[PDB]
Amino acid sequence: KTEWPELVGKSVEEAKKVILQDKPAAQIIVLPVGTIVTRSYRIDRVRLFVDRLDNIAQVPRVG
Amino acid sequence: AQSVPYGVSQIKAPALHSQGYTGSNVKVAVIDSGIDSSHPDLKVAGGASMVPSETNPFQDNNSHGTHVAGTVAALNNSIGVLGVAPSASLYAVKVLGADGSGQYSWIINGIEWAIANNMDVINMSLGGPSGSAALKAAVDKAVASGVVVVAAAGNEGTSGSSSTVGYPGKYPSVIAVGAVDSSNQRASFSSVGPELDVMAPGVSIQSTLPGNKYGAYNGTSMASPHVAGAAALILSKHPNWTNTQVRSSLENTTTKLGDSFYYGKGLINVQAAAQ
Ligand SMILES: [Ca+2]
Ligand code: NA
Repeated sequence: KTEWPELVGKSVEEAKKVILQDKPAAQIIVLPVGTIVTRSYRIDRVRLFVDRLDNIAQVPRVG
Repeated sequence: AQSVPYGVSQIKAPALHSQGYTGSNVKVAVIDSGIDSSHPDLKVAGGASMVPSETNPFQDNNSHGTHVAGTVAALNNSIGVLGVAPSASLYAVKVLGADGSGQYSWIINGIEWAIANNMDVINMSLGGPSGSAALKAAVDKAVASGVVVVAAAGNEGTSGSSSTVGYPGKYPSVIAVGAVDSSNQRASFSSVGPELDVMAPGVSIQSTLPGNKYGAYNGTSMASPHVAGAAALILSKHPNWTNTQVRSSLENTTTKLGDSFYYGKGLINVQAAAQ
């Protein structure tokens, strides 16, 4: 609903499949782990932060 | 017609304005996605872009920097909203691109520009979950040079007993600001941890947007500039106070709200802080 601990280590397409099932309006943004981002909280947005292997490195959450 | 967003009143900024203190001649760097300097409710004093392919800091291709800037210093006139420090000298230090993200080196370059240009206050409504030694060095250098450095705590909510305050807010030199609403309740998204310093209004904050527009957004991004603006109000009244004195003054005169893990020292009160 707001966070997806079960997606840590998953691929981008894997992560998007679970997110879009739970939250079909999600606006999903993929970024490298070491990126600076704004601290707005946007209810429809899910940022996906990825490691060197393009896998989810941090628990995805809404905002 | 001008409206005063609730957050501006909530921190008691209009008490300062009524005494004749509005942030005049205090230099505040909004280190962010740029500022739309064409907004009729904003006056931008200056700035620089650190983003390689977006070189005009006076254009904001995202919207976030413009909203943050309006909370700091939206003009006192007959339109739009009123900022916390409506006479402050607002500097557009562009370190994020149109998509709202930036490289650590761009942020660090922005911080170095603010130090070299003698900014009095830095606002960073940005961050990431890991720091870097170079980012830490830059904020520590700014504070050692006398700059009041303020940053959003983060919107990472709670994670059991762990701190979720992100960087650069989590560094001791930096004032990490969490978000409350108009009833002084913590926003569910507001990061937590012992590094949380103070809170400010961060929910349904009406401010300026590019294209001569206004709208209300949520985030510790919206909370942070209330505190950067408060720092400017304090310095306009007390131009000889050090960054140490402005910081303790803000921390020591809060309205206490609750558990320091969730609320830090509580809600800033710029009227009390400025005496
Ligand atoms: Ca105005
Ligand atoms: Na605990």
